[PDB]
Amino acid sequence: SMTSHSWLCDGRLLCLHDPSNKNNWKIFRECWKQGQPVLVSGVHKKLKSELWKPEAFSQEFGDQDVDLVNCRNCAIISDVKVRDFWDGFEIICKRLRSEDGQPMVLKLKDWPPGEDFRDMMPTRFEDLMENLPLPEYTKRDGRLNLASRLPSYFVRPDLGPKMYNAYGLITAEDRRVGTTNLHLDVSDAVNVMVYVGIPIGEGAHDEEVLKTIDEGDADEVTKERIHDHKEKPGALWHIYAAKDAEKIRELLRKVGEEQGQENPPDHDPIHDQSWYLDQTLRKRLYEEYGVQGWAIVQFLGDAVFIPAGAPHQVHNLYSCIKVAEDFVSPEHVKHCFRLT
Ligand SMILES: O=C(O)c1ccncc1
Ligand SMILES: [Cl-]
Ligand SMILES: [Cl-]
Ligand SMILES: [Cl-]
Ligand SMILES: [Cl-]
Ligand SMILES: [Mn+2]
Repeated sequence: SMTSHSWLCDGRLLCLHDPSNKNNWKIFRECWKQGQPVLVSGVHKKLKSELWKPEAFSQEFGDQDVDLVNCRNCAIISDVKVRDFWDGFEIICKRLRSEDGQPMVLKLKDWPPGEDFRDMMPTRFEDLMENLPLPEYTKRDGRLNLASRLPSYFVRPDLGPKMYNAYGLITAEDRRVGTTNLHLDVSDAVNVMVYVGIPIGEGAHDEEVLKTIDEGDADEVTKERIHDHKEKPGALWHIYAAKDAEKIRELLRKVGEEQGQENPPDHDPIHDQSWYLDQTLRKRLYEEYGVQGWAIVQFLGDAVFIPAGAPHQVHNLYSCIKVAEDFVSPEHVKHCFRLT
């Protein structure tokens, strides 16, 4: 039967089932006030699916100049055409290659650039903004979005949305690597998976995806979404409570020292955005510091709600297109205040 919601992460994570249910807020707000992330499924079914394909982005915008990042080693690939990224999104043998002759796992950096998303893509913008879940929190003018309502004593988010476009990580070695390293944001965000590209060429990569999710510490209810409903999984997230950030900094300072980094006792390994917590570091965080995370698999059409100040990392399993809107909820407004 259709239900309003379910739980993932053994009851620690709310999953809302209907993105346009006008009563979602009553369930949402109790979980959110406690600083938990929230998942809303089914957003893809509300969108104009033809607007969110990699072929359309290449055809319409292929001639713009951009930089990419090699996810395996962090190297910048400078001043290439945005078609060089998109045409290899799903066809492996079209990807830029590294010195070793392997097809590279790439991230498109800052595209569309800064705040130009609405000017460059006004139909996409309309399609996203009209279908975001919890609209009183997430729309630019929502009754519970304080973004446009706060003085300069608060850090206000840039006008979005932001696009996050990147290939999936492939091999056993890539299991220890991030699409996006551990970092925190001073605003709230809703991040929506609008497209998951399962490749072809080396299209027999189904089994390393299960070992990544398994070793990623994903729950049994989450593994059932693959094997029973055949939903497409895009990315593996780890998110931590805002209250645990300083314990995460102490660990990463200790591990820096152990690896002979030379860093002042004050420097911020979260703000550096230089760490991905692999199974070894996540186990050590739990055991030595008492800190437990939420391991979240974002499928096509899942919306991930990210509490302000909450450290998070993402590991794309397959090539992903996602779009995120920043907002400022009353529940978390402390995290963007500039005093005390
Ligand atoms: O690459 C992502 O998916 C991402 C980047 C930054 N914050 C959240 C998610
Ligand atoms: Cl558009
Ligand atoms: Cl709402
Ligand atoms: Cl990063
Ligand atoms: Cl908080
Ligand atoms: Mn982020």
